[PDB]
Amino acid sequence: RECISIHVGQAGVQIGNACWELYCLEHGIQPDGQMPDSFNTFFSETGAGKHVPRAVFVDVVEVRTGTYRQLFHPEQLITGHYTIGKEIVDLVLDRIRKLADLCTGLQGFLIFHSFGGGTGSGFASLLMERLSVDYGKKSKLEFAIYPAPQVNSILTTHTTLEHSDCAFMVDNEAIYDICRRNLDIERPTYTNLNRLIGQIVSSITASLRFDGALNVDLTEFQTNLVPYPRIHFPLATYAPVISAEKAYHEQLSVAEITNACFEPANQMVKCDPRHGKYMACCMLYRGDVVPKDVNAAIATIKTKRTIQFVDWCPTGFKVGINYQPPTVVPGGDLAKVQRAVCMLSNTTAIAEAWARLDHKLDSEAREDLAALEKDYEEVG
Amino acid sequence: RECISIHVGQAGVQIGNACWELYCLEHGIQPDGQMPSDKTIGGGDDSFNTFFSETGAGKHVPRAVFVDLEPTVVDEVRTGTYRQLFHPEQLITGKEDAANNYARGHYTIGKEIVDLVLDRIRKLADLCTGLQGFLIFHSFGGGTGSGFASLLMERLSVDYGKKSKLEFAIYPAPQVSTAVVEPYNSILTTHTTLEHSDCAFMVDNEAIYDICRRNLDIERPTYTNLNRLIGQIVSSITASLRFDGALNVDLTEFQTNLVPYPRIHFPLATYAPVISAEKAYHEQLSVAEITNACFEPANQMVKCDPRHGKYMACCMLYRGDVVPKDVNAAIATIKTKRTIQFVDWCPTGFKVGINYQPPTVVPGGDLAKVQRAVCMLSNTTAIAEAWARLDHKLDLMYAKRAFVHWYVGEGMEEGEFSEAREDLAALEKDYEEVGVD
Amino acid sequence: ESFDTLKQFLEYDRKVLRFFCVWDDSGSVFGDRRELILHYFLSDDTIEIKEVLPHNSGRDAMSLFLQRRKLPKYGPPGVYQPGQLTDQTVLNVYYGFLLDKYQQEFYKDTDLSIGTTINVWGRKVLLCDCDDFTKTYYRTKYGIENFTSIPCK
Amino acid sequence: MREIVHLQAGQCGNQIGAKFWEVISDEHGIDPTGTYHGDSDLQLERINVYYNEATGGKYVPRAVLVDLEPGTMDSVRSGPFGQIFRPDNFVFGQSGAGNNWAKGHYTEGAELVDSVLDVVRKEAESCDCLQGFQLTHSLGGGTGSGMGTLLISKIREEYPDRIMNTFSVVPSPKVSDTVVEPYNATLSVHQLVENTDETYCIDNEALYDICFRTLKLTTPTYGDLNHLVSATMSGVTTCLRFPGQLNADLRKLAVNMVPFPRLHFFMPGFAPLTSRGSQQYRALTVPELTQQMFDAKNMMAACDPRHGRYLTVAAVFRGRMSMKEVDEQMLNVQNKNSSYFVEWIPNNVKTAVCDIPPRGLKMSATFIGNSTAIQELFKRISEQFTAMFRRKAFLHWYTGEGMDEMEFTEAESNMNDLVSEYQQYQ
Amino acid sequence: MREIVHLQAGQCGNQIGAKFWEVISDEHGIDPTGTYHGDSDLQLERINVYYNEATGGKYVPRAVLVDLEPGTMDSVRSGPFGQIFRPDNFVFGQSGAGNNWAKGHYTEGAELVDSVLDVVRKEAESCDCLQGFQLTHSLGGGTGSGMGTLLISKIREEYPDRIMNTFSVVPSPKVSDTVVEPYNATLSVHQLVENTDETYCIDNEALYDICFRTLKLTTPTYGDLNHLVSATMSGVTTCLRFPGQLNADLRKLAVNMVPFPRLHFFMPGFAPLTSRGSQQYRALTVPELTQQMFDAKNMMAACDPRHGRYLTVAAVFRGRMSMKEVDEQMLNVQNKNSSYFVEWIPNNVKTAVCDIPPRGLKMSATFIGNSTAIQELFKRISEQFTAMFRRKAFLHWYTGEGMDEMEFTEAESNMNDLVSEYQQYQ
Amino acid sequence: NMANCLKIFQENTRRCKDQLEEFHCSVATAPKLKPVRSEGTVLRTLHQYYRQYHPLSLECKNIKKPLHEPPIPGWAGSTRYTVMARNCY
Ligand SMILES: Nc1nc2c(ncn2[C@@H]2O[C@H](COP(=O)(O)OP(=O)(O)OP(=O)(O)O)[C@@H](O)[C@H]2O)c(=O)[nH]1
Ligand SMILES: Nc1nc2c(ncn2[C@@H]2O[C@H](COP(=O)(O)OP(=O)(O)OP(=O)(O)O)[C@@H](O)[C@H]2O)c(=O)[nH]1
Ligand SMILES: Nc1nc2c(ncn2[C@@H]2O[C@H](COP(=O)(O)OP(=O)(O)O)[C@@H](O)[C@H]2O)c(=O)[nH]1
Ligand SMILES: Nc1nc2c(ncn2[C@@H]2O[C@H](COP(=O)(O)OP(=O)(O)O)[C@@H](O)[C@H]2O)c(=O)[nH]1
Ligand SMILES: [Mg+2]
Ligand SMILES: [Mg+2]
Repeated sequence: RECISIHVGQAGVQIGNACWELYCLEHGIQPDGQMPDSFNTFFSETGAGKHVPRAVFVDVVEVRTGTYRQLFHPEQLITGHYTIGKEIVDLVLDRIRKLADLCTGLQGFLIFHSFGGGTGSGFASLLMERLSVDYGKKSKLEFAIYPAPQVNSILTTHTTLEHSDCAFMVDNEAIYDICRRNLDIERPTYTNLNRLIGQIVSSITASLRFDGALNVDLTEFQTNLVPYPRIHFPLATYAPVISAEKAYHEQLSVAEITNACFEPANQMVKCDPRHGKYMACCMLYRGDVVPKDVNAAIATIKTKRTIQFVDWCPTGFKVGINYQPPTVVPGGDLAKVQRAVCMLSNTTAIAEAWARLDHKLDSEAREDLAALEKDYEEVG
Repeated sequence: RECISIHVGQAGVQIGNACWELYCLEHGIQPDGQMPSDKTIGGGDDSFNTFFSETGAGKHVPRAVFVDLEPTVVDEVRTGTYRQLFHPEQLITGKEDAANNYARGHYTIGKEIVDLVLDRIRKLADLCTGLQGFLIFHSFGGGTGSGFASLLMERLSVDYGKKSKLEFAIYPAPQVSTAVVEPYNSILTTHTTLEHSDCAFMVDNEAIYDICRRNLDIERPTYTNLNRLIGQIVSSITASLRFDGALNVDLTEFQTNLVPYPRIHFPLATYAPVISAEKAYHEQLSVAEITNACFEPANQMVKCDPRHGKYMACCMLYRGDVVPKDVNAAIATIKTKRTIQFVDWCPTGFKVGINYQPPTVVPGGDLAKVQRAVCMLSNTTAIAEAWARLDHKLDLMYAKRAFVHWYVGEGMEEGEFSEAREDLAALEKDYEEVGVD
Repeated sequence: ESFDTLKQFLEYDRKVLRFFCVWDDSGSVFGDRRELILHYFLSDDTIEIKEVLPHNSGRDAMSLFLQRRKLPKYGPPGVYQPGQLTDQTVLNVYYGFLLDKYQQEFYKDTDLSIGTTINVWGRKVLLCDCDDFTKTYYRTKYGIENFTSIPCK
Repeated sequence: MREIVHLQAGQCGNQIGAKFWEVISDEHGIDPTGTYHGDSDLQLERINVYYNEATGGKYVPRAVLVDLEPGTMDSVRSGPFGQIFRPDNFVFGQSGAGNNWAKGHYTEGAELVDSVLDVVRKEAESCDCLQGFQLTHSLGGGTGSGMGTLLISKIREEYPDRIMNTFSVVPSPKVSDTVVEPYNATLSVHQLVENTDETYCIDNEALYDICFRTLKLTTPTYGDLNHLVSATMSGVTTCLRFPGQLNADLRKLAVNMVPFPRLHFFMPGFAPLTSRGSQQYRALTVPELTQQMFDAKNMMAACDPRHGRYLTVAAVFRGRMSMKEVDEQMLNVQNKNSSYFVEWIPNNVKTAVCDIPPRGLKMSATFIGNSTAIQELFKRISEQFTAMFRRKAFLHWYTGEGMDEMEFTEAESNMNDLVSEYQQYQ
Repeated sequence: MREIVHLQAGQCGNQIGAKFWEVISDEHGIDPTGTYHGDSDLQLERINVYYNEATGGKYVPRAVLVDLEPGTMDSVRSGPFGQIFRPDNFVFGQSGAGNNWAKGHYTEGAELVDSVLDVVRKEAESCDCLQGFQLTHSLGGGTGSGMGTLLISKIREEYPDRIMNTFSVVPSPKVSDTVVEPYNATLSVHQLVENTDETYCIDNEALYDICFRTLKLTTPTYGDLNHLVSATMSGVTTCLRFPGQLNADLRKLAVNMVPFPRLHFFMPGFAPLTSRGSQQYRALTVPELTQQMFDAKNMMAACDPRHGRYLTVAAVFRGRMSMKEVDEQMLNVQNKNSSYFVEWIPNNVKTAVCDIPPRGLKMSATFIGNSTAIQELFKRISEQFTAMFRRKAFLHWYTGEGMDEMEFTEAESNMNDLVSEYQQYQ
Repeated sequence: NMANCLKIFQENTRRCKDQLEEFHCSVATAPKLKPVRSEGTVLRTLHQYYRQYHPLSLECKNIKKPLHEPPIPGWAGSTRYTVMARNCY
């Protein structure tokens, strides 16, 4: 078992900082690399003892000479669509083939980027079709980041949409307003705005990380939550977030820790799916989650007509369980909780945000996005 | 079983401040908010389940709402002694007052926080498993205690509906007054809650000053002295849900025993042992004497004489050591006094509930430590003349149309005052419609 | 006779002597080793015992085991005739009474000590621990020291 | 061989049963744990009419405890004899009834009646030869009148042949404990008379005046009230459990009181009641027991029997006794009270003798009487229904569950027909 | 001499094996190091049915556990009984199953199912007279329905007449766990129904509800969900290993149960299901087992036979017991509730009495039964498959795995005819 | 068969009554405790018990919140409000 992580741009290196902080702090990885079987799926086994990370950083690249100079392999960390990619993409493919040759079996391929970056979107829209001609039908993941409304966007939709199995929608302002009503991080920074999405990228690979009772791997939600091979752009919310004191006052049980995902006040993007339709869902659990109380919680939601399911999804649900509670970062803002719920869902309610993008922008990307709008209206 | 109470206005949250200490003292829940590890109370294991929530770490968090739009009193409540016991999100804080206006708190400054308050109450209710009903703690003569409470009451029936809504209301005094515009925002907040309330209890200001003057011996008292007594009676009204006894009364039994009609649902409230420690042990507080004390007019918490009205329903909620013989022996001679007049359609006229828990006292507080307690819920037709005076003031002042320009400039319509006046005319008419023999 | 109750109620209102108890049972076919929490009330010499359920919810939850009256020491008595349990006899009436003059055992605090087994209506329960308030009360009232915990469960 | 299924509805019925199952526990020598601690072998010989034998020598009472709210289940279970009832015989809802009829009869009783039938018919399936159904409930409650009377309706549609006796608690004449007692009482009388073979009605006024007049208690707690009635129920089922000279089961009384199917309203009693201070200064013989049975000041149930006329009298004596004194004193109580008996029946008094008195007594007996002085019991309830239905007092919260006023007038008319049917014997 | 080769499919099969071979290990009295510790010697006699014997006093179970992901295998070896399983019998995949039964045999599973043919017919030839195979998988997952269904299908060529078996985990009714259950469960019934003849029916919520109300655990886990299916998993094959006075194998339970090869779907249960706090109140007799077997609260399947009709019933008993009372209660249940039973068959139920109870018990029974009420299951899954297939929603995977639209209509038609077959006996 | 059941039950009842009589004798035997330190001095150290471990009983002083402590969520006038308000004070 061996997973990989690719991150593109300044946004990519900044989110990889906190994501690999989470990964290195669940295990006993201190910033030198050594120890004082859960580590092999993101780190190698070097005979000297320094665990080489299984990560590629393409592009602030502070991270070179900061707290973790010796943990990151400097050859793996490399220093935007038709000019700069001629000497980097074919060169970082050499390092991808170098890391893949030592793994027994690769299963994960995780690419992170930003839509608004020249390099960030260009290398995002170069690496996956270079991926197609060297690796093929292997699974690839995309958890994209693009800023929310009211605060190159279409140049990459005509080349990445058809060649991407999954694509989330992470909006920075949509997390900016999601904590001030729940937490009290007044004036939230940016170097730790990626801490929450670091928690979500920890939760998505939980079964690959830890053992489980009813656990499910990385290849499955790109084969379960996708109805159609050209359209699958879901969303992801991590609603159960609080500080230590509200973790002390109110009692956290499984039933009322999942209702916060279904409510719009903790919905991770701004577009509430009351207009939209719940296509299907995905329970990624962790901690002291029992199989009983969860199945005593979805049944209450299912008999409610305030939510609206699509007609063709009678089941529309998916369950994965993980043993361990999430690991809390010193110097972070999470509470040492015993249970948490990770959400994956695709809705028709993304289409009105993209119609907002349509009339804000208002040539092939234009007509392709208009046809995508029409297709998304006809599907749901 | 569960119970959720709602405090609206600075009157409501000050009632919670000087009443929830008795909820923390019935059980041993600390002002810090935990069970002390070496000293114990001995009240079973689930007597705290109804009023406080249990967390696996061990700390106890209450089930209530303190909502106020003006910060100067709710901020004191949180910054005070119980700074950790209360849930922070359960204490809703605003940014501006109502200035004795019903209109602002009902439309303009109301709607942007009522959604968050509805979110808090919905989350708190879905936490509960056996929720029994609601209790309302709000004033009439204020602006934010009238308008926001009225909007919350009109929004409650849309969501849950059939769950019971009990009212504990503060009424303007007949002789003295605090503000000047209190009839307006009084009848404006009894117009919309009438179709939503179930049994609206009544509390006066000067009528409890008399109690704290002549039975209890305090000259020049303040609001906290009466607030502790209000806390005592509201805890005694929920006594049997939490502790065990011979005859048990829950929140679904007061409605079935007090109000016969949806249009006459305004009983009166009285607490009998109102003596202090200097005279508690100088006379014997027998059950006969404390039963005779509740029917004396001088013990009433609303400034009205019940001898001019006809009694309709009563609800004894006893406490501590009570012999069931002397209860019947006292009620049997209650019917013997012809000076207490009764109506013909209620031949029984009494509901009795017994608890085996003594009335606790705040240690070094005001009241004494006794063994017996009476909770009188006297439903009578003597509340009509407490409303005729407010109607008289409204008729005297509305003819010149004073201060209406304050209300009409924030979403009001001038024709709605006439509708509220006619609704109260019906609420006045149906009281003599049942006075026929 | 001292038939007043306000003495033990005023000066002993909120004092509860806790004792941790264990009821071993391997003689019966389906008895479990159920431990109990004891509460002696100095307010009216009454005594209630409480149950603590273990992990995985072996049994049902009632939160009460015995109620708020006095524990008999000499086992379960056969129930008396009606009127025999009165505290004071009375001559023939007159609604008033004229009392008599020319006319039952219960567990008290002097019998509960760390190391003894008591009779909760026939059961073989064993006092094992106490809290610090009970240690202070016994240290002052009866000079008992070394409240050593009995190792059970 | 003939086993009895006990029904326990409400808060009233729960306490009454919770202590009846302890006056029947010391008789059969059952400890709080559940093992036979008896003194002789007579109780061991036929301990099946109330108790079921479990696999480990434990004995399990065979009764169904039902109430809507669980605030009364925590009182019966925590008692001295509370740990011998089954976990499954505590059936419960989530809410309460609260002095109402419709909440336990139509809109919420119908949900949980299907949950109590599943344990009632299971309980009868383990029975060898069932005799009938005893029920403990309150007429002025919400669960006894609401749910228990539904169970009176429901069980006999499946077993029509078996006997039915109810220990009912009528509203008190002078002081009552709930403002809407007459509504529930009038609604329950009509379904009672159409469905029960016999009725044992108890009033708390007639218990309280006994604890004042005869027992001479100063502070009579409620257990002192419930002991008289528990002794009454234990003393009407004497002959099924113990051998005797002349033994009578429940069918042998039900063939002996009722001549007509709608004249089945009774008047219980109990003979050996002495004060604490007067226990050893009173001779305990048959004449001084029969001088306590047939008096009004020392009488259970309710109204004054001198204002009416008896139709029949039952008497279940316990203990080694001389039948000649029995017959002589019954003949003299018929002869001296000739003005207070019907002239159209030759012999009205039934005699049944078991051999075993209870603990602490040498002889005991239980009075059961059908009389037309029970007409006065329902006269005041009908007066209250007429005096409160004219103003339509609480009418809208019975219509708040879909019920109409036609059944209210039907119940009043049936009560009037019943109270006029008793009248023609004066 | 009658050896059972055990094949488990998927993480479901591995983790139901991890508790079935705990129940077998407790009933045959072996320890987590494989050797013998138990009290008696008759358990050691017929160990050869399940445990392969190796030199050095070791009893390897004849269990082959297959999966496409090695982490659940490492979790299996991480259990308390992870030692007694041989390491060679674990078949491990490389890529996942994708919540589909395609790639578990087509692309990656070709060489892997070639590899299990070196453990299926290797372990078979070590025996003498192989009684049969059996399987347990899930219909809501990919690898259990991929490898397990084709290993059901592939094993029919080499050993046709030997009895095969499967325990089908049908999808949950209310709270579904995977959206592919309309595909991955329905696609294993159209052609993988003629290969099997002893298909049971175990449902996830059908253990949840009974663990809530019967066993009364506030926090149930999968550790008793596996126990409740394993007790039936071994109680079906009790007379094979344990002598008795009426011996009857699983082939017996096949012959005496189904009239036709298509009608072979069952609906099991297990009778001693008492709460831990209700052990001391229940008389463990013969009638109280057959009482609980004929109830919906002790049914390990989603459907309800009150909506349907009993076709045939089976009962396999344990313990030295007398067979007058089982036949007495058996004649009682055929007669009183005669509406829920099917005509055109004289006697419908098979008994099998052995001598040895499970440890800590004295008497128990195992339930096997087909009905027409299991039509409620397949129609409820077929309506959800037909409510989504008409929009052509999920076909993009299935176009790329060599399956075209003919076998979809074949699956719908086989569902239709198996449903219409089950309607005549209503 | 019947004789064996009856003899087992007789032995069982006899043993259980024997243990109950032994328990009753043991309760009759066990010693009682007599008071050292009088009634008028145990209440004094109980009074001192309630004034140095649990001062909140018999006080109701309602002391103010100290100034080296951060406020509850917010009433006005990075990191979380606890740490930020600790830095502010
Ligand atoms: N959520 C989140 N968003 C980020 C993070 N880091 C950067 N972003 C966003 O992604 C964008 C990244 O910057 P770029 O668009 O690549 O601009 P640039 O660094 O100048 O790159 P070029 O324009 O190509 O030279 C920023 O504008 C941010 O809005 C992060 O850590 N978390
Ligand atoms: N009896 C009693 N009345 C109180 C108490 N506290 C406040 N009140 C009532 O409050 C009234 C004063 O008006 P407020 O309630 O302060 O007005 P408000 O709710 O703040 O509304 P706005 O001033 O518009 O914001 C007085 O007439 C009192 O009757 C209390 O503790 N006891
Ligand atoms: N005889 C008797 N009467 C009781 C008992 N408990 C309550 N009552 C009477 O029943 C009436 C109240 O019944 P109620 O509380 O409504 O019963 P519920 O329907 O179960 O709630 C009062 O008048 C009491 O006098 C009891 O244990 N015995
Ligand atoms: N009834 C039952 N269901 C189980 C058990 N273990 C797992 N499951 C169910 O298996 C389903 C998913 O497992 P699955 O995807 O089939 O695992 P796979 O075989 O590796 O594909 C979930 O719905 C679980 O409820 C068990 O022991 N009993
Ligand atoms: Mg960029
Ligand atoms: Mg205010």
